[PDB]
Amino acid sequence: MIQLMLYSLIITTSIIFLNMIHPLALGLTLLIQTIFVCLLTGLMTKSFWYSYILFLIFLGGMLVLFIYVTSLASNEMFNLSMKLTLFSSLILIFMLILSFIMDKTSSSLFLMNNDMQSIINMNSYFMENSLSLNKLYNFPTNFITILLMNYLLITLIVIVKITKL
Amino acid sequence: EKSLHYLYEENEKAQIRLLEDEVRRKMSERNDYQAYYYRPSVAKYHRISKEAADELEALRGD
Amino acid sequence: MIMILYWSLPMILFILGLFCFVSNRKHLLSMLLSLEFIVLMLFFMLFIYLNMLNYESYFSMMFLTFSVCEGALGLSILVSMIRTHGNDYFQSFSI
Amino acid sequence: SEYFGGQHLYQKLSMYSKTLFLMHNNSLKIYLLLFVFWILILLILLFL
Amino acid sequence: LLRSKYYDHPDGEDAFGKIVATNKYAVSAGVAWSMFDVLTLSKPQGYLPTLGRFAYNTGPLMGMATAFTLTTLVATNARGKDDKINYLIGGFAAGGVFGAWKHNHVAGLCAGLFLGIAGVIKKMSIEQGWEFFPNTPIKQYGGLNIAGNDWTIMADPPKNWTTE
Amino acid sequence: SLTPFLRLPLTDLTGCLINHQTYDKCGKFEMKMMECFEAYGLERGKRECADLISDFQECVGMQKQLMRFHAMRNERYKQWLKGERKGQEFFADPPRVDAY
Amino acid sequence: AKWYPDPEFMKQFSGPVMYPDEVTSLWTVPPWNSK
Amino acid sequence: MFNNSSKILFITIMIIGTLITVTSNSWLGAWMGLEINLLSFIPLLSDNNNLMSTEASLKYFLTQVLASTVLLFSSILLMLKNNMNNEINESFTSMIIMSALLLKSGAAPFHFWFPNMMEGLTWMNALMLMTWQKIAPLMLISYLNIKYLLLISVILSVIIGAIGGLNQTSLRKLMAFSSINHLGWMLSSLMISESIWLIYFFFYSFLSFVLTFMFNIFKLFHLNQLFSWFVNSKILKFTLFMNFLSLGGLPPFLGFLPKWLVIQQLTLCNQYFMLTLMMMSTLITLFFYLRICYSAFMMNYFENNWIMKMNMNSINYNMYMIMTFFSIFGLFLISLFYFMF
Amino acid sequence: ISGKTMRGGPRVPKAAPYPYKTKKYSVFNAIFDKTSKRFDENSKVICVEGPIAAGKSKFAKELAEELDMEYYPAVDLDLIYINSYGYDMRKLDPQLPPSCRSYDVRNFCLDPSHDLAAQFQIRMYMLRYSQYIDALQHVLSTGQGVVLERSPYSDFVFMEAMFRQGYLSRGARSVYNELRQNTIGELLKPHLVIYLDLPVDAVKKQIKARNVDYEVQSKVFSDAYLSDLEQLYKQQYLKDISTHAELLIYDWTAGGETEVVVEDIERIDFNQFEADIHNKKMLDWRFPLEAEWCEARIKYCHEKPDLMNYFNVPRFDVPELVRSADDGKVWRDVWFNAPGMKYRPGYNADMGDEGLLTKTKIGINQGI
Ligand SMILES: Nc1nc2c(ncn2[C@H]2C[C@H](O)[C@@H](COP(=O)(O)OP(=O)(O)OP(=O)(O)O)O2)c(=O)[nH]1
Repeated sequence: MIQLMLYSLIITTSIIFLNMIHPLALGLTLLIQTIFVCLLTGLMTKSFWYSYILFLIFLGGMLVLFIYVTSLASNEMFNLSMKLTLFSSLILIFMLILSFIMDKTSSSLFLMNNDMQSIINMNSYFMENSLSLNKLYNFPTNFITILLMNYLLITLIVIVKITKL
Repeated sequence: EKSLHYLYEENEKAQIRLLEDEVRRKMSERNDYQAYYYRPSVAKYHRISKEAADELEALRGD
Repeated sequence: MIMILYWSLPMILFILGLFCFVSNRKHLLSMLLSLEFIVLMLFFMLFIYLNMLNYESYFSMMFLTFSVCEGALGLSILVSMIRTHGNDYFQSFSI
Repeated sequence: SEYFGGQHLYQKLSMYSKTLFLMHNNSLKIYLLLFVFWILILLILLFL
Repeated sequence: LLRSKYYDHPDGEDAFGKIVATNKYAVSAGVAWSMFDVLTLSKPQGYLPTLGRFAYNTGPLMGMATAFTLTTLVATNARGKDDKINYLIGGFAAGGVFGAWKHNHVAGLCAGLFLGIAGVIKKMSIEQGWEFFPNTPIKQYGGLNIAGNDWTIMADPPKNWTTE
Repeated sequence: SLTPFLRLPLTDLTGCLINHQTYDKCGKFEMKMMECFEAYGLERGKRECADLISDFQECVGMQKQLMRFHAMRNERYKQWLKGERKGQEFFADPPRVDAY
Repeated sequence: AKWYPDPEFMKQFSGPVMYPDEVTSLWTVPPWNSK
Repeated sequence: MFNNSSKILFITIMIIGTLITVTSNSWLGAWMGLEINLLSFIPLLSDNNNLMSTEASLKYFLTQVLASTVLLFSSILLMLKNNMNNEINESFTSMIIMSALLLKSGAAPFHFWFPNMMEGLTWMNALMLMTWQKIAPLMLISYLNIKYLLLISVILSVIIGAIGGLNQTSLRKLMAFSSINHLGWMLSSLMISESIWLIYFFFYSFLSFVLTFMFNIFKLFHLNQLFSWFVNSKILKFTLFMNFLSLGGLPPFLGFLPKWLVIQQLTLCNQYFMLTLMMMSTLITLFFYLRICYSAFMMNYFENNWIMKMNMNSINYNMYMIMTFFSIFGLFLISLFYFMF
Repeated sequence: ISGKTMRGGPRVPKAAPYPYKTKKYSVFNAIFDKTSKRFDENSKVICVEGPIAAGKSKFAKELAEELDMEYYPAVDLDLIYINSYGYDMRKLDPQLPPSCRSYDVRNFCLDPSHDLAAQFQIRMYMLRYSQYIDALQHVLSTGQGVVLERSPYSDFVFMEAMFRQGYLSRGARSVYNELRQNTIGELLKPHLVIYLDLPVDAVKKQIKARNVDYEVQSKVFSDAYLSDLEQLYKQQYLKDISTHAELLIYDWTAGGETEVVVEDIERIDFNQFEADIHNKKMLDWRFPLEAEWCEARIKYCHEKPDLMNYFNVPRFDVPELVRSADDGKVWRDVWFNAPGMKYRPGYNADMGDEGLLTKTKIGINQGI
């Protein structure tokens, strides 16, 4: 049910993202889309680690650059329209009552949670967020995360050169 | 006799060229031999990952 | 079918973000924000793929690192024209 | 002969090169929009 | 009905499948050219002249297609012979129709010569039995020593399959 | 899996990144496909090894099981809309909460 | 060896495009150091 | 382009990222390498002295990230349909993958960014663009088995890349349009072999190095600038301009060899009409190559008289004259070659 | 800048002088040998500008020997017409066609209305532009400052001066403006500019006092040409260069004193312009990093063929700057079959060179 609520909220924020043109308003629409995307990717998974990782990296880490650039880009304020708010509310109530009149068992995702797994599954009882993150720090896939940290340092070296400081 | 020898050499080269064209066509039709027309798909990385996952079962403990 | 009921919505919103990326009624900052919208939809679809497998979800912070470096690269490209094209280049409707 | 020959071939190629330079005087968003439509028909047929 | 090909039946056997096949090829070519037309050169504004340019660039190609197919069927059924000069007459007719859209008499024949040449070459392909774009019988996926080119540092674990 | 064009030292890290070999419901199916791709290669493995391909795709892709589930749920709703099944017997005996 | 390329011959290469039209005749050449 | 050691660092990391792309055994590690190559090719193609290079880097960024996200989306879609990287019967998701690769490579339905970006660059970043940056998409195109997309791309590349270079009098856009036509010969070789493509690409790369070194050492950006170029002996200017006839595919010089091997392998693969469509549309490429050769094939010109000394680099022109010799006398080495077979 | 009198001795270098005339400076040489380690207060570029009769060679010589810098002399067209072996190419004038003969400033002094004069000024620019980079290679690679009698920034004054008297057409102005707009943005502006002010009559007085045989009995130095150039200096070139370079007006109508202008130079504080990053003065020499300093040294010590190949503008619409093809052919057959320039310099065995069978040393920034 709440997965369908997040579907409806993402649809509504995407169509208002298509409608609006003010750059900080699109930045605000992105920062409120990232929360719903984080929660909706939290519904399929065993545990909410990667939603937290996407949260710190994308919203609190990266989009603040977008919010700063779009804040200094536009001198003017938002022109709030009650027509777009009314249309968003109408399509939101329509999509929630459409989720009310729809069977939620067929519309639920087939991806297993931590409790949707079998009871006799030995690997699920060990430690939360342990076996999924294991391949980051084991042979031979540790070279990718070493290359990722090197890639981030090289990215900073690129950014200092292209902005010319 | 020089022209006879050169014609014999060129005719035998023609037969070997036709035969290797036929052999290459039958090799590319079926992708059978391991020299040409063969894409080597290896499961070395899958076996390495399976051996690592079997090795980390012993490492599981306290 | 399976595609109609599962993972149909990330495709539709990906095409909507692609059309917002390339429309002539928008500007360069709107292109970059719609680009990070399709980055978010790509994360959604990639996580739906990666959760059919049990313990390969660690790839989600690899694509995150690459696309966040792409976004910082695009912002640093776009603001490098401030000292050359002026502060009015953000309102450019054409390239 | 030069019509259905080299002179008229050169004139037609010059006209085709002049009318293709008008394709390349547009913004990048038009060509990226053409790519987005080519993805769009390639995904409509995936439904069908 | 809409999946009918041009050569699923012999010449003069059915008309409607040939009209649908040649017209759907003309519609595909006209839409593919018109999508690159109205965004790049002579860009219109509004819903009406955009659809007008789409009709102006697609419908004449449909007229060329149906005129070539109709005079090809007329030249095939007017006699007992099924040969390449019926395709020559059809190419001349399609070039003459194209000329009318151009409004130039010279353009119509000049087009009919090349379309008749294309028609007799395609009828030669039908008669002799070869294809314009065949599948490749040979496709070199790589050169020699393709098994000894594995320059990898990782040691191979022992395989689970044998040849015995 | 894709055969890379070049086999350099730089494929050693990328190759192990995604694979059902780490504990999974049916990575032992995928191994039975993958060694088959060592036997016939990639292109003869598409033809001579088609039975082991469909089992792995059936297992992790979950295509026909979900299609059968949707066929069993849409037929029940069609019987509800056609008046054959109605009332408190619309849904059957539910499973126990620790059954699966 | 009697005719050599005159400046009239290299006049046609001096434009912004090889074959000017009503759109590209008002264009200007790029700077010769390409910056 | 060697003003800093950081650019050498970006060159070796873009080499590393391209090698990660072309050796990836999955469709996602190839995208990882594509992003590494993109990160290291954004600061090259950007400079402070040239104003157009920054907006050209913006065009490159938008074109590549549009192509890379469609490449990622279609690869994830393929993995969602069938969970192996290959596909038994080819479908529309491989078409979206190949179209996203063709936007990266610059095939003629998606090539309109290529000369429009090339109109404001230098001659060394162009050398990186038409040679090394064509490695990463084209080596992934060989993994797909659809024919009609390659057919449309080859046909459109050889007509559009040859006709569109006639109006251009700038040397960079003309070389970009010539590389678009030489791209189509590489994709026509990709449908029949994965080795004849390497032959054509290596010698096309060789011709690109030796021909873009003529315009980089002497700083030539225009067709009229070739007529005012001062060479102390006009026989040397006539000899140095034979690389255009070499790259156009003329039999005594090198550059006839890879085109001839493509002709030999396509006729053996029973594809005759597409070969005729390419070779009737490669004469226009030799026509705008011979329009460059107006400035050297005649033996005397109405030169501007203020410049009387030819100024040139030493190491770069020392590397140039080795490769100019093998561009026109390189057909003697066909007896030593064994990589055709 | 500190003089020798207050310092009590000669200046000391902060590092070893790089042999910039022998060894190239690429990025692999820029990894080891840094270039900001040898810079001090006496690393400025000083241009001593003035009218044509003012004493500037003697003043620049005593300023170079007083401030411990290197004096770069004024350019003259003997540098083209005399090769490296010392042979004069003015003796090839009967062999050359009359549209391609020699034209030095002596031929300008007697015949200013000749068609080669519009070439001649451009040639003068090609000797100022080639000198300043040769000045800049002394600043960045050795750390010693340079002083120049003439600069390429001030060469357009002579161009409009010959235009106003009527010696140049409008097309010559257009092609010189195109060459200047193509080239002047690639070299760093000087730190300091000295203008030795002279009235128009005292210039004529010093011209007749010098008694050079082509300056006398020449109609070029009238009361309009000298007045045009001294006006054009102070209201175009000085106003352009004062945004970057410090400008010192000195009343040189007397004999002129040297210690007072060294005192006037020494009270100028050179560190106050580096406080503001976006300041217009000394903007071209404001390199915040060592990598930008090494890039600036690479641009003039290694990329001088690029800046000399930037003179490749095609402009064929002028008839007096286009060498005809038969005249160009016989000019090549005369000039490049000379004893001096049959081959490249250092490899001509006809004029006394030995050991050519084992010699593969080209040289650095050598005209071919
Ligand atoms: N046409 C032309 N003549 C020039 C140019 N530069 C200098 N001259 C001529 C004009 C005068 O005859 C003479 C200028 O004299 P200088 O500036 O060399 O000074 P001079 O040597 O007289 O004194 P000084 O060395 O400064 O003490 O050379 C130039 O760019 N163009």
